[PDB]
Amino acid sequence: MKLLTHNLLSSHVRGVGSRGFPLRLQATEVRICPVEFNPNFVARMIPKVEWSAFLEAADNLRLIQVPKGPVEGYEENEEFLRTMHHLLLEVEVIEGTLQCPESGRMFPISRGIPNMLLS
Amino acid sequence: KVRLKELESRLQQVDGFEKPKLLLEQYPTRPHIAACMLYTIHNTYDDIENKVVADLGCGCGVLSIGTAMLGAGLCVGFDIDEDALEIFNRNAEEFELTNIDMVQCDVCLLSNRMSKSFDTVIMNPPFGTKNNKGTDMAFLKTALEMARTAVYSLHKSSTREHVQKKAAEWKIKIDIIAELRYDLPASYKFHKKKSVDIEVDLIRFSF
Ligand SMILES: *CCC(=O)N1C[C@@H]2[C@H](C1)[C@@H](c1cccc(Cl)c1)C[C@H]2Oc1ccc(NC(C)=O)cc1
Ligand SMILES: C[S@@+](CC[C@H](N)C(=O)[O-])C[C@H]1O[C@@H](n2cnc3c(N)ncnc32)[C@H](O)[C@@H]1O
Repeated sequence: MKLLTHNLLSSHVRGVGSRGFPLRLQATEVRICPVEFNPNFVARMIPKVEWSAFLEAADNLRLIQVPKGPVEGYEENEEFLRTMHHLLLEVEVIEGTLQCPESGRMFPISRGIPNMLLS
Repeated sequence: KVRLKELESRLQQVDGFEKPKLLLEQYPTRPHIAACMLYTIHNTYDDIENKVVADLGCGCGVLSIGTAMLGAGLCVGFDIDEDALEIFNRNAEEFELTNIDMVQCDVCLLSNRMSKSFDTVIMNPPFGTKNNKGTDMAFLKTALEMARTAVYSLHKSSTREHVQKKAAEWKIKIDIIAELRYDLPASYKFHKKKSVDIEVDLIRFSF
């Protein structure tokens, strides 16, 4: 599971109703997996990321110097897009858990795949 | 630029289910079906390149594999069966496709999950009755909630009017873009005059 995928899984549309909460990520096994850089895609994704949930997850994977939000001019900032590409798409959770905020139940990630069923 | 025949050739190399589960209507999307469907999505509608795409009932991954080769930023496959997903992962690794992820879940129980999180949703859903309606209609409801721009799906041509009626009720634009036929697994032919194949519509839903 990539961090962009965690962000989508965790997401809620913010509106006039109360805040929704992300799945809390823990990992026991992580791998780095190069993905071909698509700066057009990453730039499209920047405004769609739920940044607080991304920061929490990244911190739990011991990622460092993580951008704290969208930078000035980010569509023209190749370094920021390259950094976000890596953090969103190339850091894969192989073994871990996603914890549901409303129940406290753990949903396992195994072989990179989150199992969201209520077994 | 991937031409139609090249795409179909590649999709013939996607391995299928090791022990397909009949109750889940497990069969791979057929290579000619997948190739024509994805080639249209990309070249006619531009609904794949640089997009985030969901493949509901992704199975062994034919539709996702093709989507990932057509320039998607990320294709996420969703399936209820872990054994299907193991095969899909193997297939992605064989093709060296790393703009893919996958998730085990029940697509019919995704209310309020990943709302408007995907550009495009694509699927070849099951047709079995689930709580009084086709499983494909449950998949459709989920797909429309998840997708921002477009849903592409295969529905029985015999159910066309019903699909059209639900789209109107939902205020969804509907366009029937092709009439297709493909073979079901031989084991599905359980009465004498049951056809071996199924007639489906490729349908584009949009907002
Ligand atoms: C807070 C998380 C939570 O309550 N659930 C319930 C599951 C799953 C996690 C939900 C979900 C959230 C985000 C992304 C996805 Cl892909 C899924 C949906 C909900 O799905 C299920 C699936 C299966 C059952 N029943 C059985 C018998 O397995 C219930 C709910
Ligand atoms: C015709 S197969 C889809 C073919 C797929 N595109 C492929 O190329 O393998 C239907 C798929 O739906 C999955 N499925 C069935 N019911 C499901 C459900 N409720 N939620 C998620 N997946 C489901 C099956 O496990 C199966 O892989």
